[PDB]
This record gives sequence, structure tokens and C-alpha cells, in this order.
Amino acid sequence: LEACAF
Amino acid sequence: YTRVVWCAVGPEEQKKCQQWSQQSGQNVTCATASTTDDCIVLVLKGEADALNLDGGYIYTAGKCGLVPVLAENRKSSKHSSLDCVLRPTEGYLAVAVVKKANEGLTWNSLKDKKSCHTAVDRTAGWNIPMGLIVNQTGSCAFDEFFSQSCAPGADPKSRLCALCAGDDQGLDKCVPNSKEKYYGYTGAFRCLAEDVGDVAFVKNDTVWENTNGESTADWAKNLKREDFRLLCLDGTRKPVTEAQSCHLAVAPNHAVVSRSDRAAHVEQVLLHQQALFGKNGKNCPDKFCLFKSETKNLLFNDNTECLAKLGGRPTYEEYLGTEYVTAIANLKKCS
Ligand SMILES: *[C@@H]1O[C@H](CO)[C@@H](O[C@@H]2O[C@H](CO)[C@@H](O)[C@H](O)[C@H]2NC(C)=O)[C@H](O)[C@H]1NC(C)=O
Ligand SMILES: *[C@@H]1O[C@H](CO)[C@@H](O[C@@H]2O[C@H](CO)[C@@H](O)[C@H](O)[C@H]2NC(C)=O)[C@H](O)[C@H]1NC(C)=O
Ligand SMILES: COc1ccc2cc([C@H](C)C(=O)O)ccc2c1
Ligand SMILES: *[C@@H]1O[C@H](CO)[C@@H](O)[C@H](O)[C@H]1NC(C)=O
Ligand SMILES: [Fe+3]
Ligand SMILES: [Zn+2]
Ligand SMILES: [Zn+2]
Repeated sequence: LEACAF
Repeated sequence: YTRVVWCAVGPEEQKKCQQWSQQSGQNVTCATASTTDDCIVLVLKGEADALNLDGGYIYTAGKCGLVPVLAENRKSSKHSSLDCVLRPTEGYLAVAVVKKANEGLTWNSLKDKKSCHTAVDRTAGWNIPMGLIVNQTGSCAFDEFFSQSCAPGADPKSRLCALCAGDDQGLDKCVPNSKEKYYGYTGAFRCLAEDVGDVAFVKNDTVWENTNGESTADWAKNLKREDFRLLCLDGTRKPVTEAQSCHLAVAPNHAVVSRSDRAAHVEQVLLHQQALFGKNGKNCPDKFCLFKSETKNLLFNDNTECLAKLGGRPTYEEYLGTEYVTAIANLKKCS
């Protein structure tokens, strides 16, 4: 529930 | 003005995109990748501008900064004088579908059965049923709940890919694109129609559009609605006419996303393209129909009447809704 997954 | 670069997921989508590009005089051109996540990355790099996404993918894209632009709007259930482009979207019903002949099977006896999902990370095929199952079982081991599944995008050696079939040649088993026979809404419903799985996680429209002659596709053309039942969360089974009272969730409609800096241009180009190629568009059916692909839901769902403007210039969280975003976040804690 926070950062871009790439 | 600039051209808009669409991202096509897999080669069938690429073919349709190329026809669109030709017809639009290269106002739209095409990039292609093998999965939706890789398309999301092309957009983040600036090597494509936009694509239309299921809500679970909108969550991945939105976490990475991409924004919703226009949403699919299908035929309204109620009377509206509003033009399609201005009508608020209604969401679609995620459902669990089984064969009427598989008589003992309910929501509460799904453990160790065979399942068919649209793909990992999509709303009705995955985030809603697996989020519910994690919660009800109190366990993150959702990869050990069903005995075998087809869940495109999972590890091809794992139980979650055991039922997937790949392409004509049996290549690309379990890839999350239309090359996989059991991909997407229609692939997952085909997985149940052929009794490869005991249950399919799709949406209500899928069942109607692929039964009772609504599809002439070989695998669908003989299916009868009355041979299916929906699984309700209270443990009952209903006829597929009762989806309004026997669904898992109401999902936010698929929608186009783009970088924030190209959203207004993408919006303008799409409104004009759908005027040419949309339902009743100036050049559909004569030359090209943007929202047809012989039931295979390529680029857009076949049941899309138009892409509609969004109210409230919503962020991705606003567009998905807080409850759904929260549900996705909870499920992703498991992996
Ligand atoms: C389940 O989905 C089907 C298919 O979209 C819906 O039935 C269609 O509804 C529209 C709007 O009423 C009709 O004009 C179409 O003719 C129907 N299509 C078919 C193939 O029958 C149905 O309304 C949906 N059920 C619920 C509860 O939303
Ligand atoms: C699975 O359970 C979690 C935990 O109960 C649910 O998360 C809650 O959702 C409600 C309703 O939106 C919120 O008010 C709570 O803040 C959420 N709790 C937590 C700890 O995040 C989640 O909605 C459930 N998943 C599904 C698919 O129903
Ligand atoms: C209370 O939270 C919401 C917010 C936005 C929503 C939008 C939609 C439609 C289907 C959409 O986003 O396309 C449905 C439900 C929603 C619930
Ligand atoms: C191509 O885009 C330009 C600029 O909006 C416009 O003049 C033309 O009508 C467009 N044509 C098609 C066929 O999409
Ligand atoms: Fe979806
Ligand atoms: Zn409901
Ligand atoms: Zn807002």
C-alpha cells in the first residue's frame, strides 16, 4: 500500500 | 497535434490496433507488449501513451502515477436521455459461475475444486474472489485453496496454471494475454463451459454474451443459460437471471489510463476516434469498429457502447473507490 511495483 | 501511441497486449490485440492505426491515418499508432504490466511499463517510459485497463490493473498503474482518462460505458439498464459519453458509469457485477449439473457445489464448498480466472490481478477474476477467500479462510495461502486452476499470469509450473492450455500449439500456457485459450472473461467462461474447471470468476455479462446463441463461436454456440448457476455469498445457488442478488462485488468499469501529462491529449483523440469507429460511429461498420473483435474483447470489451467522460477529475483511488482499493491492498499483503 505505497510504491510503484516497477 | 501529436499521434497517440496505444499499447496492445499480445498479438491479437496488436493486429486490431494495426487496423485501427491504418483506419485513423496514423492518428493512433501501436506499441505492443506481452502482458498488461509490461504495457503499463511502456507507458511509464513514455514509449506508449495509453491503454484500456481492468480495475485491478488500474490499481497497479495508478500506484505508478498513471491516471484514468475515459471509462467504458456499456448499454444502460435504465432510461437515460443523456448521451453515452456523459452518462455516469454503473459498474459491472463480479460473479462465480458453475454448471447447474455440478449439484453439490456452493460458495462454501469451493475448497479443493478446480477454478478458472480471468487473470491474476484482475477484479472479477482474481482480486474480489481471492480477497474474499483469504478473508474467510484467514490464510494467505490462496495458492493452495483450489486443487488446480487456470489463473493467467501465475507461475506456469504451479497449480494455479495447471488448467491453462496455451495457444493453438500449446505454447504460452498461462501467459496473461488472449493467446492463452482460457484468458480473460471469455477464456475463463470457456474453461468452465468445457468442464476444465468447476467454477469461473467472471462477470454477469460474460455468461449472457456467450450463451443462447449470443455467441456463434464454436465452443459457445451450443451453450444454454439454464445449464449454469451463480454462487451467492450466503451459500445458495441462483439462475444467472439473478446476478443483482447473487454477486461477489460490483466492479468499477474498465477504463483508459495514461500519463498525467498526456491525459488531455489522449482524451481528445479518443473522443474523436469513437465518433468515427465507435458504436454508430461514422465509419463503423463500413470500415472499422473499435468496440468489436468477434467476442474476444480485444483493446476494449465488445459490449462497450462508448468511452465516457469521468466526473470529478478523479484520481485512480477515487475512480476505483476506497473500499476496492482497500480490498486490493489487503490481498496484496499476502504476496
Ligand atoms: C447481466 O448481463 C446481461 C448482458 O449484458 C444483461 O442483459 C442485457 O441487458 C441490456 C440492458 O437491459 C439489454 O438491453 C440486453 O438485451 C441484455 N443482453 C442480453 C444478451 O440478454 C443483464 O441485464 C445483466 N444483469 C444484471 C443484473 O445486470
Ligand atoms: C478482507 O478483509 C479486510 C480486513 O477486514 C477488509 O479491509 C477492510 O475493509 C473495510 C471496508 O472497506 C474498511 O473499513 C477497513 O478499514 C478495512 N480493513 C483493513 C484492515 O484494511 C477487506 O475489505 C476484505 N476484502 C474483501 C475483498 O472483502
Ligand atoms: C463508494 O465508492 C465508489 C466510488 C466510485 C465508484 C465508481 C463506480 C463505477 C462503476 C466506476 O468507477 O466505473 C462504482 C462504484 C463506486 C464506488
Ligand atoms: C487525424 O487527426 C487530425 C487532427 O485532429 C484530423 O484533422 C483528422 O480528421 C484525423 N483523422 C482520422 C481519420 O482519425
Ligand atoms: Fe474486469
Ligand atoms: Zn451488491
Ligand atoms: Zn477528486
